[PDB]
Amino acid sequence: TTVYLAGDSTMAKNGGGSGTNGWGEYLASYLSATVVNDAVAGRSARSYTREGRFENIADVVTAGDYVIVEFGHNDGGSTDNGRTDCSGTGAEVCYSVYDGVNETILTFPAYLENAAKLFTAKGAKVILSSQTPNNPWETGTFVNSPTRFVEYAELAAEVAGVEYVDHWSYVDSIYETLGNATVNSYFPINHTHTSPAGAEVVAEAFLKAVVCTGTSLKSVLTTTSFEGTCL
Ligand SMILES: *[C@@H]1O[C@H](CO)[C@@H](O)[C@H](O)[C@H]1NC(C)=O
Ligand SMILES: *[C@@H]1O[C@H](CO)[C@@H](O)[C@H](O)[C@H]1NC(C)=O
Repeated sequence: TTVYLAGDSTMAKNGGGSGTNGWGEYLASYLSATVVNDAVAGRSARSYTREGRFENIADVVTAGDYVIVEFGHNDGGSTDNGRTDCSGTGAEVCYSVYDGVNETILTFPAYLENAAKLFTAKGAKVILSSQTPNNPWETGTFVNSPTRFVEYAELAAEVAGVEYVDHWSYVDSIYETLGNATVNSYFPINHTHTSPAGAEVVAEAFLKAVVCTGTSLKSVLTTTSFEGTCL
């Protein structure tokens, strides 16, 4: 069995550079399944789609494999940076001339739904996961400030008939517990990329979420002992 990962610098091997790492690098150790980390720094649901990266996974996935999809950090606005999705949750389309093409730009849920349907057709088990939080201790006071993309991932899961993991909430829960000095130490570059220790915390919070939510992936866990509490 193989688990394919789609995401951005918070998930990717080597993170955002300069010493950081992504959470997808801290899963293999706890799964009986091979992990293929196809996350890439800087990508949004739109640009990951446009770059053919969901299609790349689709073309190698085998029946019974899993695909975990987690975007949002790069999906918001600000002229066309090649990443911003069209606003909304449905069938809205936005047109933009980007890299010499009049591009048809979809909403964040449509991109996720379309990828999910593609993987389901190939026999894969798709897990849509809400984005991780930017450092919630940046101000010295804990702030839980979900982006619109958190619930949009849940919406997408429901429309596509696939599983949802609220990775956001499990990360912010353990960050609240770990506290100000510890969590600030996980963000040496900007408030998004994580140090290796933070990437591991973030991965362990995904695994906690799987145990607590009863996600299908629990079947390939080799332990259920992860820090934090069920939410
Ligand atoms: C882009 O394509 C759409 C859909 O056909 C069309 O309305 C729009 O005018 C085109 N835009 C540009 C700037 O060519
Ligand atoms: C929070 O942690 C940062 C980094 O160690 C520290 O510089 C700041 O003073 C701490 N904030 C307070 C409110 O303790």
